[PDB]
Amino acid sequence: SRRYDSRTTIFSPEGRLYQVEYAMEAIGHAGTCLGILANDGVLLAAERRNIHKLLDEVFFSEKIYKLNEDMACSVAGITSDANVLTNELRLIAQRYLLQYQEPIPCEQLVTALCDIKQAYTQFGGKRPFGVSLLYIGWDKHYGFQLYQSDPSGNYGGWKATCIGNNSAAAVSMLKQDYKEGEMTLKSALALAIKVLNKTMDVSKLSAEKVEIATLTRENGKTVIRVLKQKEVEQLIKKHEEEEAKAEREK
Amino acid sequence: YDRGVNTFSPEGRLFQVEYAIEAIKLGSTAIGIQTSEGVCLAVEKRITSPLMEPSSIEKIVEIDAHIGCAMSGLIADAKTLIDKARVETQNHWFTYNETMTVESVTQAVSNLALQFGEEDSRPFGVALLFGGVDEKGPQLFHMDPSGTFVQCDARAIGSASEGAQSSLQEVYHKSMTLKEAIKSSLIILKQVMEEKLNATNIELATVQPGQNFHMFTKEELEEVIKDI
Amino acid sequence: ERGYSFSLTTFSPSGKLVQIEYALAAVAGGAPSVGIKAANGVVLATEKKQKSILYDERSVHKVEPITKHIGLVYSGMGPDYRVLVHRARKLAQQYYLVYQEPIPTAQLVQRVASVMQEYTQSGGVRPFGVSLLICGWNEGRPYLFQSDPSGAYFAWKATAMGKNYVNGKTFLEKRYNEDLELEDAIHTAILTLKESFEGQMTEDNIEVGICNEAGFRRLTPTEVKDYLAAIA
Amino acid sequence: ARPDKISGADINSICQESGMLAVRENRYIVLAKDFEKAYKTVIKKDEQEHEFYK
Amino acid sequence: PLPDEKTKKRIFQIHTSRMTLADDVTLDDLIMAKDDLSGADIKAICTEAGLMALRERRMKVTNEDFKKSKENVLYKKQEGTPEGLYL
Amino acid sequence: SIMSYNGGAVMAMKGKNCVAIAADRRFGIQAQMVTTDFQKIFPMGDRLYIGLAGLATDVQTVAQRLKFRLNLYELKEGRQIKPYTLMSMVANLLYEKRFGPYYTEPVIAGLDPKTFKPFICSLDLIGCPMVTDDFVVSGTCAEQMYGMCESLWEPNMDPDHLFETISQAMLNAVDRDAVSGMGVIVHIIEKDKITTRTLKARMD
Amino acid sequence: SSAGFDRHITIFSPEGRLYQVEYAFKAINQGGLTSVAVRGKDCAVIVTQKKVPDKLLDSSTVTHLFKITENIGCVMTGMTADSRSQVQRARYEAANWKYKYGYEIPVDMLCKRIADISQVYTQNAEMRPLGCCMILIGIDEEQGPQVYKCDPAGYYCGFKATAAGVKQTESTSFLEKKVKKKFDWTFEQTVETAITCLSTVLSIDFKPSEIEVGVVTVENPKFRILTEAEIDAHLVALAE
Amino acid sequence: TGYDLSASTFSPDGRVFQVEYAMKAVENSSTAIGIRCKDGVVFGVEKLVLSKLYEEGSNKRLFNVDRHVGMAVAGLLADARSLADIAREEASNFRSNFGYNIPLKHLADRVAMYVHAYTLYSAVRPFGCSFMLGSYSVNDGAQLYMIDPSGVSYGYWGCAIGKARQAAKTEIEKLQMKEMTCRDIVKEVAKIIYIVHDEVKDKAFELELSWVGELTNGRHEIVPKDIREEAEKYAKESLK
Amino acid sequence: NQYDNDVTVWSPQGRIHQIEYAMEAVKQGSATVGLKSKTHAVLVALKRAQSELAAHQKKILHVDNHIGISIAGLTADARLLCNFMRQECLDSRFVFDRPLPVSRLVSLIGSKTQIPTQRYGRRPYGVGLLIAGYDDMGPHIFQTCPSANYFDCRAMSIGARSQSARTYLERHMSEFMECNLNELVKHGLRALRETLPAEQDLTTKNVSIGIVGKDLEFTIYDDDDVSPFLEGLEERPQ
Amino acid sequence: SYDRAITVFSPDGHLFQVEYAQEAVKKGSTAVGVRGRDIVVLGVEKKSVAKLQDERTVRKICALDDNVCMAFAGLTADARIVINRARVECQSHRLTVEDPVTVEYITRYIASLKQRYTQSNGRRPFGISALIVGFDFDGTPRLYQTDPSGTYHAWKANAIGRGAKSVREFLEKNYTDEAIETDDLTIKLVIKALLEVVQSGGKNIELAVMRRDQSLKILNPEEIEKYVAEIEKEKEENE
Repeated sequence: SRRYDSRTTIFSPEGRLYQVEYAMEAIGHAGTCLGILANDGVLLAAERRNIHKLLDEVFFSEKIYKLNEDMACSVAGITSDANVLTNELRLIAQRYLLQYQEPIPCEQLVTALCDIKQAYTQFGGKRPFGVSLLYIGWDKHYGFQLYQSDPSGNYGGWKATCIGNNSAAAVSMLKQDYKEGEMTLKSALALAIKVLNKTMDVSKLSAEKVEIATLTRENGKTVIRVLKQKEVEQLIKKHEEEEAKAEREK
Repeated sequence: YDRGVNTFSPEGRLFQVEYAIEAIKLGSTAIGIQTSEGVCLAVEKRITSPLMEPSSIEKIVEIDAHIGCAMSGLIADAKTLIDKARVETQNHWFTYNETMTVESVTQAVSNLALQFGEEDSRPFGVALLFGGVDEKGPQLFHMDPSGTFVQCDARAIGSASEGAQSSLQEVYHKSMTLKEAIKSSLIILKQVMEEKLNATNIELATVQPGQNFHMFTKEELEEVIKDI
Repeated sequence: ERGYSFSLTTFSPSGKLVQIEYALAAVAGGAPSVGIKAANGVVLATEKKQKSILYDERSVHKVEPITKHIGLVYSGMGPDYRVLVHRARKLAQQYYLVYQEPIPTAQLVQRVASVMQEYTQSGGVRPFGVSLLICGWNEGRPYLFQSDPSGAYFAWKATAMGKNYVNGKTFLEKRYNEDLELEDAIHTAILTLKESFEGQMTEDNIEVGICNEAGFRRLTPTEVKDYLAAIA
Repeated sequence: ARPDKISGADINSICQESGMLAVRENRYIVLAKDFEKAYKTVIKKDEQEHEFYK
Repeated sequence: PLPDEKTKKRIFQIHTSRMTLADDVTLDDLIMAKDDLSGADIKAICTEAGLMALRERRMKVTNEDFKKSKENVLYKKQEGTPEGLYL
Repeated sequence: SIMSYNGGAVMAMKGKNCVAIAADRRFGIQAQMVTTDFQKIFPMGDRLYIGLAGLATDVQTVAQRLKFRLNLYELKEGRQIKPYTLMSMVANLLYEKRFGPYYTEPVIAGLDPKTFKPFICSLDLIGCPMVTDDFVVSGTCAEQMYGMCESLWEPNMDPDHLFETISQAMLNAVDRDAVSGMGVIVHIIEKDKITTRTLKARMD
Repeated sequence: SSAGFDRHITIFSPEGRLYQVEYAFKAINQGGLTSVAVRGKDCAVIVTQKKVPDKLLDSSTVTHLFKITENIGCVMTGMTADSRSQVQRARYEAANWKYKYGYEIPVDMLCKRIADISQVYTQNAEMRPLGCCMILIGIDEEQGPQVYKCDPAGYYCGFKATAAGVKQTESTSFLEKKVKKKFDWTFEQTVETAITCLSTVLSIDFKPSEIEVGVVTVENPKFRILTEAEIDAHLVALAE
Repeated sequence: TGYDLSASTFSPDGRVFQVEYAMKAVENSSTAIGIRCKDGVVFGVEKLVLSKLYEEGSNKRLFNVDRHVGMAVAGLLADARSLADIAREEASNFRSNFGYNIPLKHLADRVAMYVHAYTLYSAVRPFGCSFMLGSYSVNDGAQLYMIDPSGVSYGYWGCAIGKARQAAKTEIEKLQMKEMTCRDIVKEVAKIIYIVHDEVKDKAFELELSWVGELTNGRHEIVPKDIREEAEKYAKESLK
Repeated sequence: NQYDNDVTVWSPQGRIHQIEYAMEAVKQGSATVGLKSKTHAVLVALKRAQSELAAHQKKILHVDNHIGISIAGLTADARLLCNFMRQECLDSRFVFDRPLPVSRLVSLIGSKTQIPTQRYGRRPYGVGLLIAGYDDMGPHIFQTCPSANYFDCRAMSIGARSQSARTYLERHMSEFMECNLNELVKHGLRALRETLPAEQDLTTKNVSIGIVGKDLEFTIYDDDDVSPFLEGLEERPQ
Repeated sequence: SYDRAITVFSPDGHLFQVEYAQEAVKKGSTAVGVRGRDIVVLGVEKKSVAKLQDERTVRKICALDDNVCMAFAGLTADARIVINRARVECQSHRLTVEDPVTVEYITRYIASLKQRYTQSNGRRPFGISALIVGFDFDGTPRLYQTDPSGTYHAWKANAIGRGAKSVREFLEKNYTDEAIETDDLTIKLVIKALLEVVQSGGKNIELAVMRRDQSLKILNPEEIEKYVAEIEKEKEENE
């Protein structure tokens, strides 16, 4: 009865949590997401996993989940586990809107999630969550924000971020392409399409394979703008023009 | 081979209780002595570094007014038994309007010395020394993780237990007085400690019918050590 | 029963869910099936070979309706199929009690996917060995969805599960196309089920259901025998 | 048809065993019971609680 | 234990005491740029440093190429950056 | 009466292609007003509203619960809600507390977001739905508004005659009741634009 | 194949199997019983046998013919304890069908119920999968008699003439050789095939005190176990 | 290895080893037999006295479940007393609820489903007890049922449970159930209970006899072993 | 030895090992001897101590106005079945307003200690009860076991090397019936003096004697009311 | 639910998960802290910051009440629940007895909670050590540390985390009673003690104080550079 137990909770005799490392190794597969340093805007990036010619494209969002008027998130890893986490998280945000008649700030939304993932890591004999997802949004106090999730439940706020294993090179590219407060959303989108060009291995950045969701603060709309391919393609040709121009130095 | 947490030995007894007994051996030492006048008691704080403040460490907490205590081994396991044993003494006093006798306290703890399991986790890793004066006189007691509770006239515990008992039957008789026993403990302590005996290492605790209370203050111990 | 309740599905050293991979192999050991969406409704085709001439085909049905406009077939094992069939049966009716409205298939696959993903993690079960195809005609555009033992959900134009799904997949890569009619989906569906069948296909072998936009109608062996006559 | 279901295979020379049960006869022209009995012994199959999905 | 800024600087400067690349090597910006990783690969990036410059047959540094060639090893350690928060 | 604790009323009159919902906002305790800026009409999505009347606690609380489940429903599916679905939502939300009831009588008025088909309905406190074609009323005063809207309602109404019809019916209806008053707000919504006007009412 | 504990509890192998159910498919074979069901035109016949290894054991208790309701009979194979424990759940769910839905249960739905409970025995990992094999008969409105079989894998299942147990791998091969022809099915044709299909298997041609025949027939639709005398009438009626 | 430990795991040859180990745990216990006559049920248990051990009448393996039903347990003893308390409680439920005395068939089902119910989980172990059930009612007749640790309950005219099991049920076919009165059947039991278990294994022994039927008028009780003392009067004269 | 794990697992020989290991926990306790006459019941125990200065751990504990039990083995479980013992005494003393006979008390000990010998994760009780009391039909001396098999004896003994006590008792069981208390007790603790090595006493500070009678409520004597019983015994032979 | 004893006694007497799970304390960020006679000073080091990204969300010195400061080591994820539970506990103490929370009470709360969090069924023990510093009512400053065993233990100064033997060995050369006769000697004493700590480039040194009546003041990187200036100039005076 106990000799069939798999012991998902215990420390392992070298120093570290044995299970959370193998949790993070699954986030290291199948995911690519990032966000950019942006004033008067904030953007998300998405990589199509299934780019086959046989899908329907009728969902109108493949990796972006709209969970309030003002916020969104980006699934990485095992997708339907995040389809538990967005039901839970959306219900947390909406019950805070019930209890206070006021929109939920993003920080306590993040901790209100990470106490649950942490609650499965602490006790249970239970398979942990395997989703490390991002956060964008507006709030009354701090303007614009970005956040980061872990299966351990430790969260950090970024200004440019890393999902997943292929995005560590995107972190080197973002520190090598660093700035302080320039958006000018064509600069941020040109940098983002640049990062998805040079990081993702498929050449020339086909217009189907990428996806960009932006958020512009408008009073009192706070538009979560998910843009279509017709304004992706001329952005791609803009970046290819910039590569053809910048290569002329040599 | 992690087997049943509640499984008997081939000898055999409880595996995890037998493993729990060995956890007393690495804890700090203590000395109890029953006197006809009262109960004296001794322990060592085991200062780890001059970083630490020495007087915040508790090895004696006093359960009621009239029932002393001494803990050992893992202290954080002991604190739970302390705080609940106090509740059992108060519940005795508020059903009964009389002082709970020193004996029934250790039944009221040792009846839950063994509650581990899965339904209905681990046994406790402490070896307590209870003192006190009820109407039956000054009693000195001793309980283990197994719950096997017995009276002991002059009990040692811990790492020093073998040499302290072994050296301690030589220097004990039936008509010991108090101030004889108090300086009769610190000889054994300064034999068994590794740091130099001074005002910060040990603490005494006495409880009497006519010397009470008479708890535990500093600068008494300065006079106590300098009588060596 | 005991409160053992530990998840026997854990992570690998590589990071792969092992029981979900093995459950997908148990999907690959199942019967073939294909389903095609085409421009007015969605046609689901399955492939049911009785192991003997003693058997009765009138008893067990594979195309199983969920509402009067929603069908549902599988590719996997039947005893794990019927449980979440009944779970979808009860599950649509709370939506019909609360909102008083015919439930969208998009909402069905969200909720059934929540049941299945939530079931991959709970106390001491294996996951289901079933990969579903869920069709239906809601709000004017007929839908076709596929779930899986990982709890995921896809939105295919015209897919196939079971045996030889790379064969029927490449066959439905070219021969399936932009837009057809309802009868024209049946031809290529019976053809791609005729990719990996035995030497004869009768009214007892295949069993084909459709969704009109006016409502569901599971087809009879009269027309199932008439269309495959006319080899595909 | 029927012996093809139980074939192992157990392919080439069990067909010769089907002929080596004709020498078991006792009959001039091999009876139907001779063939069927040859293939049914090897190899056995145990069904069906699982593969019934077909 | 894993080396610190004092050990890594004493690792590379002593390893290069016999042979440097184009001399001129300063260890202040080497340990400051990449944070962090063992002194193993610091010789590897310097192995390819004079190796890529060997296309010029002895000595030269291309600012656009050097930081691009450094990107390969920089991302190599920046793919597995988190653990954690190993802590 | 128990409904007469705060007073108040909601009228919604279907026109030709536009729908007008009006209510009062006086807020008080059985004889004594407190404020005038109280709100009994709530936005639910775009080009749709709900009126609420009765005991003010169930107005605010039922409004917040309906806004709760409504935001969860438009965040489950991308479409806006159809008004029949809203009616059965309010009917279930009232019927969950069957035995200890909420003391309110909601009025759902809004255009279908698919077309420009107007729609009005009103619900009992137990949760009985009712679809009409002319008008629904809900409040302490009801016989007054049935006295007006059965003599000023025409079938095919341009927004001018709809606005003036609901204006005369609300003013002359409320000025005969005692416990209500203190202003009349009129939401006239059409396919193009939502329009809110507050009339010039008696302050007594 | 094997990986981990898949040879012990009901979790998946790497090849897609699960071994506990395919051990349960030969948990029947300890019983030592051939049981054949034949659906006629207006009737259906169960045939079984018994083994009486002692003269002190009874003939009145070892009958596997268990009656579920007054229109539904059944017979059991596999091990005895799982078989009888299946029976009270069959009777109990039939009675709850009578209390809840008010009309007599069809023989179709009871096998879906038993198959789903046997699935819940299979699905959860810490409960034994009940290695018995369930066989039903019964009468329905305008559908004639019916025969169904429920294996301990959780599927309801029912055909024209079916038999599972020990010797039945060849008995199904005889019933394929006997069913597909131009012969109709009268009553004594079905009974006279129900014996001879089993007598081809065992090759004994024995006394009428061994086979138990339960039958149902739409003249009087109640399930009925034959008396030994008319069993002897059939058994010498087949001997030309 | 690994297939014998838990109870809920099938073995690859297709049987359950914890049940099979439970069957031969009763095999080490002493012989206790039973038999019915045309109007009563006679029990007999041989009991073991080595030197001193217990006062006469300790831990009697003959129990008394209802007014008209008794046990005759053999195997491990504590779980047999647990089954005595549970069968006691079940007779209390039927007696309280339906107003008339419990038939032996329902009692055999409701006990045997519990003995089966502890062979499906690794929460518990399978029982290690087997017991007789004798009874008599004028509208019922004498029935004698036999429950094994596996959960199989069926009906004997006569049975035997113990070490000397086969040798103690060899001779029962010499006796005749149909004609004999149970007053003969008392000494007709005690002759072979004295004959079986020869005294080289254990030096001494002691006999219990319990007897329910028409002569006791439905009530089950122990016969007064001193009264008529028919056992050893025949048994010392039965050696030659 | 992988089937020595838990109480659930049967052996391939048919002997559940956890019960055998708990019997080993019974044998490790000290000796105690209970023996009855027709008119009285006497149970005598032998204490042991941890050291010289620690007092001897007692065995015989008072339970009811006529029921008394000895003990060997574990102590905390003896307090557990002790508290259950008191509670089932004063339950029927509270309800029926009569004292309980012993022979229906011990079935609650068997059905009490049964369930922790079957279900998973439950140890048996290391226990050594020698129950003694009056019902209306005289005295009774029972014993228990962790396998919950209770024996109505005329005399038993359990504990360390208690078999020598038995082989004393069998050659006097024909004479342990008629005699009254004063020689019955010393007939008791002669078995205790055979449970010891023959070179140390047999002191006064260790032996405890409990008696239950008709005109004599259940009483425990401790070294000093024992001192009138230990006077006048025979010397141990050479 | 979840009935399994995770943490059991080893045969050599140790608990594993208690006396093993302090390795997660050993492989986290370091944090030191001294107490002045008037103003306390604690600070985290080895921050390992990305140095181009945000910093207020990685802030790991926080408050329960304004009376009480936090500092901890180990993995921060398990520390978050201990902090929030400690806050919910120390608010109901304000709902009771009207004095503010004494620091010894809240350390008995984290210590008792963490003990019964080791003791119970199916629960991995916490892998954090933590410090709890606060100048109480009646103006007296003191400090305590925690333990995954749950043994609160009053120090005069701190070393927890990576190389606690290094800094804890270093502060014996600190404890001259001149330090701290001035508060600027206390703060520059902490930073000069963190010189022997990890890299100490003026970036990963985050210090915070509490002036015995004030709310805790997170100091900007303004006077940390000036304390490195007078510390390095003092080392210029050291020869």
